[PDB]
Amino acid sequence: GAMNSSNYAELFNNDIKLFVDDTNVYRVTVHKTFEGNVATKAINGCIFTLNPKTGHLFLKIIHTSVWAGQKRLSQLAKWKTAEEVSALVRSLPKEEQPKQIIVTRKAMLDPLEVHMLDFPNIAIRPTELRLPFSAAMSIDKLSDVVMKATEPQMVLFNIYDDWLDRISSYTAFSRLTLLLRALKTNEESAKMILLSDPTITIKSYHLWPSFTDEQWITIESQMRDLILTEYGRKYNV
Amino acid sequence: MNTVPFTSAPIEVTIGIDQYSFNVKENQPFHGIKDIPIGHVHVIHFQHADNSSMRYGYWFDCRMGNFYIQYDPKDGLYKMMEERDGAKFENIVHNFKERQMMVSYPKIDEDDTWYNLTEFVQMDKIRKIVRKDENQFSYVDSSMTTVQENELSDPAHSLNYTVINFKSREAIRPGHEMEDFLDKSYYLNTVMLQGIFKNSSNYFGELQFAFLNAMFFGNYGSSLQWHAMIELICSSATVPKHMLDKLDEILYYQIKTLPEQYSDILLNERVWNICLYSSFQKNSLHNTEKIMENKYPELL
Repeated sequence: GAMNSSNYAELFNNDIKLFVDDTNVYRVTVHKTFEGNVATKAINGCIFTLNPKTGHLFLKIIHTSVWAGQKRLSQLAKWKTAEEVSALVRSLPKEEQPKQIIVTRKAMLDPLEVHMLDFPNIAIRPTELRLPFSAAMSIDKLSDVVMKATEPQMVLFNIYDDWLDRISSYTAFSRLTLLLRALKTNEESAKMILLSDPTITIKSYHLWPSFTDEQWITIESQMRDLILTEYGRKYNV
Repeated sequence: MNTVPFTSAPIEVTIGIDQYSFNVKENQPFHGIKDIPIGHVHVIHFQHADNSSMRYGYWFDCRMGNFYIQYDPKDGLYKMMEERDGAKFENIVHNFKERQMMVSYPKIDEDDTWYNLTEFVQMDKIRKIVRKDENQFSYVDSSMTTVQENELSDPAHSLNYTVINFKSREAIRPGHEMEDFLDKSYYLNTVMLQGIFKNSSNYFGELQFAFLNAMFFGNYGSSLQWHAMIELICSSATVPKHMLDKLDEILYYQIKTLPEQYSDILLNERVWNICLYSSFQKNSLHNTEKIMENKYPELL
């Protein structure tokens, strides 16, 4: 069934599962034509497929060429997402294939289900959680590899850097979603908070700065404060 | 014109023959139904006055033999049976007619309703859906489940409808995942029509049989089967032109004949709105669409 606040700890057990987020698969800019009509221009996109327990991210870069001469692109995007997730599962050795795939948007269930027909014992689940993975393109290194790509490309990352050497996956996921929530609600402020201090650098093989334990505490509070301020602003509360 | 005699009527029951029906009282001298039109299948069905649960009945065809009804006080229901002794049977039927204890199948001459509801229904195919090959007629009731229902218990008592499943390998060619799921023409024409049913008439026959079982017995898996077979056609971009025009006629008489008070459980909102308004064939069911709007605009 659906994933929600109640059954949230199941993400951190030892059953392999992946989140799939398709929000950044089909991305456009909207502009005016010479005759004054509106047209879209596609930019490169990505499927965000994440193992929440281990932090392994499978970033499938979606090159604009895949849309060429295609109609109803927003619907195609869902089927291309499911095709690429299915191919990823097939490329994994049996003992690495997920037992569940959790789609962040319900429109992905039917396309993925149809593409996973060969894996009847992989459950495709929706979620009631309002997860911030669309903000993945606010992470500089991810946006960079997506925009520079010249062809379809899969890029692997650990989205938790090395956090798991010191904290649990539950805590890692909570940190990730807090950072991404902040980045989604006010990217400029979120990014200011992360980089304000030039003495805290990002390792070449990492996505986030090398904060000490205590610095992560100050960060996480600053992200929290950011999120609540934006809430009062949005709703005049 | 043929006759189905009844040995007796010991328990108060509502008896149906095709779309008609009569109230019969406990031990009322009732001895059968005459002037039943030869040339079509028929269904005689029952609802006891004491148990408005389990409607039940028998599909038959008089060309296939001489059939009669007899109440069984052990099993507590009216049973269809075959009389093999042709003379003993003409004998019973003539005496009951002489005594005028039989009702007349009440067909108005202008009316093609029963023909329109059963146009493609053939006894031989019914007997493959309701497998009990020691009888020439077929029992169905409210509670019988389908073979597909059973997959998601007793198979002797199953409705062996053809399994249709839109998210199955049968329905989706590897490599045409998106194409085949959005345009089911492949599944309809190659898998189902050419592959399993052989022709459109067998397909329509199962569709009509499913509807009649849902109407007459409230059989829920039949209603599921009827909607699925409609949805498969409507969800196919490429359908023979004769099938579409015939489908419009088939559905029109089904909707025409449905009891108004049952539209809520017998008609699946999603399928109908999709078929009439979203599907490839939205524009191909003019008569079915017009009667649906003028009679059940709530469901839409």
